Amino acid sequence: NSPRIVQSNDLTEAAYSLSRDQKRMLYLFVDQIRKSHDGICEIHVAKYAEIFGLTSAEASKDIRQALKSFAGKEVVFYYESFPWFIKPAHSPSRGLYSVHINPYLIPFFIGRFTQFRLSETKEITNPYAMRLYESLCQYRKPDGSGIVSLKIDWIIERYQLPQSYQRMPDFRRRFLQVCVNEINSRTPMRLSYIEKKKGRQTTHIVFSFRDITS
DNA sequence: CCCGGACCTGTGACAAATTGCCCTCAGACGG
DNA sequence: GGCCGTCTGAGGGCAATTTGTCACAGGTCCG
Ligand SMILES: Cn1cc(NC(=O)c2cc(NC(=O)CNC(=N)N)cn2C)cc1C(=O)NCCC(=N)N
Ligand SMILES: [Mg+2]
Ligand SMILES: [Mg+2]
Ligand SMILES: [Mg+2]
Ligand SMILES: [Mg+2]
Ligand SMILES: [Mg+2]
Repeated sequence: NSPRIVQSNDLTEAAYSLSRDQKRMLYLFVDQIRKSHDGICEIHVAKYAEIFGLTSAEASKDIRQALKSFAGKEVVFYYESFPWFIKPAHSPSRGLYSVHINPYLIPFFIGRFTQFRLSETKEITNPYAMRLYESLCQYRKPDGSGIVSLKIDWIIERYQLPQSYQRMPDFRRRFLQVCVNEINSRTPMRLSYIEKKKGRQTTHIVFSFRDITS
């Protein structure tokens, strides 16, 4: 069926802040690179629109604004920091974009690895829920189930959650609860969780999941 | 004992940003 | 050959929802 994205666990666990539309482009770049050094990639408006069910106009809007917002963004591997792009994007032909990814990032893309089909994620809206759905895939078994314990401090550092989510009731209300409900509504995964406490503080969240093909 | 204080939880308000939509008009191409 | 009819996509916008922030109500234990 649809394209199988694979990526090193190091990218899954990196520190960065990207919007939904930017994460969408990033999945296709990883796809192009892996099918091969170069680092020069390309995107056609009319193809983006068909994959994610957008019109050409709104696709054009999404590519263009995503693209100018990469400037100044950095990626951290735990630590080491890199820029995503080393030259501005540019369009040689109408309906075509050309981009220059940092060639030092190549080895981090292809390595202890993570994998999922693109149709699983293309309806998620909140970028933090994409981050969470990836980090769960890293632990999945062939049959489609898994269980993992993530530390709350590590979630805040790695997903670069905004500062007010250090108050636990806001963390619950605006990130944890909402994102477990997108995954349950928009992917083929069925997800549950429970809180681990130490004294008054909640320190970890323990996730279990299965696949709805069983 | 009960105080003020340092922790924790949940909800009500308001501000800022993102969503899918809508309209204009010229570029690229072929009949 | 060259104009025009169509398919694209590069611009300009919108209101309704969602995300980020902080005040206040209401629980416990410490000294
Ligand atoms: C379905 N839908 C989702 C939204 N909004 C969102 O999904 C949305 C809004 C935001 N906002 C933010 O990031 C907030 N950030 C911030 N205040 N600092 C993030 N997302 C993912 C709006 C509507 C919608 O249908 N709007 C159009 C309604 C209409 N005018 N007919
Ligand atoms: Mg959009
Ligand atoms: Mg009293
Ligand atoms: Mg008093
Ligand atoms: Mg009351
Ligand atoms: Mg009180």
